[PDB]
Amino acid sequence: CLSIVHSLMCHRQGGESETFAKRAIESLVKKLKEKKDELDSLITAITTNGAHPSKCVTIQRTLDGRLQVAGRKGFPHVIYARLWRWPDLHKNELKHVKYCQYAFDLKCDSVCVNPYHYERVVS
Amino acid sequence: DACLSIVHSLMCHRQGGESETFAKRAIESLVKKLKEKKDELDSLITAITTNGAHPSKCVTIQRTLDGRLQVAGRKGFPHVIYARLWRWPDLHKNELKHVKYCQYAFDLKCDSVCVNPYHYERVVS
DNA sequence: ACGGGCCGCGGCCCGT
DNA sequence: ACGGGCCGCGGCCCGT
Ligand SMILES: [Cl-]
Ligand SMILES: [Cl-]
Ligand SMILES: [Zn+2]
Ligand SMILES: [Zn+2]
Repeated sequence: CLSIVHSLMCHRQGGESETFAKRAIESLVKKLKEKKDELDSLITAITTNGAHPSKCVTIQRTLDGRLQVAGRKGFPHVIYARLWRWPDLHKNELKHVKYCQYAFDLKCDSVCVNPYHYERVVS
Repeated sequence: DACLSIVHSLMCHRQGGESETFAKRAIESLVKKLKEKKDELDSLITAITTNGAHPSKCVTIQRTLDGRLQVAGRKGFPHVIYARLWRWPDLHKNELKHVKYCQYAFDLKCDSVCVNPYHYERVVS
């Protein structure tokens, strides 16, 4: 589990602190512990820079839709996209790919946080 | 809404066991849980206000995984917190024995815990 | 195996 | 909708 967190940490971008990244990754890995296929799809997607199409990586949607990490609240798909792909990401600059089944905009009970299931768009 | 008068009257019957702020936080927490349980809330007001003059109904809250309740950053058993508040300000661990009348006593290991202080009696054991 | 810590996050309510 | 601080249950680790 620690080797998984460490391997995902190696692919973070300089958007936030090392400590924020660690807490965000630990939180996500713990939720995917009982979902082997989703965890494997996350490791493969991050490690290979989304080289091949990956499966949805989902977490339970909160009542307000935001996730809190180290005292900061934000949309979960935005947090993980900022962390591994766009460190300067803000507002509504994300558009989900047609392949993504559990995209944040699709208003499902489960939210896809796979950063390679979203693409950056102009404001 | 209309909770403020209920919290205030229960506050009037607290004992000098803890701070005024701790007592309000504990009472507000309990009143909010009993908002949808009219009979249990009325039994709590009647029991506290009359110093347990007549037999009252069980006043229950949902049991937590660990069995303890947190109030203003401090953890403790819920039946102990409310018994210390309204009856025994100097109350310690293993000093409470539930009355035969009490259906949801902490020791009975139910999904619901009775926090009515007049449903427990102080012992030496 | 308790208690007694604090410690992060969801649910919560209140401010530009 | 935001961006906080808010408190508490659910976690965890520490001294007995
Ligand atoms: Cl989207
Ligand atoms: Cl008991
Ligand atoms: Zn997806
Ligand atoms: Zn009872």
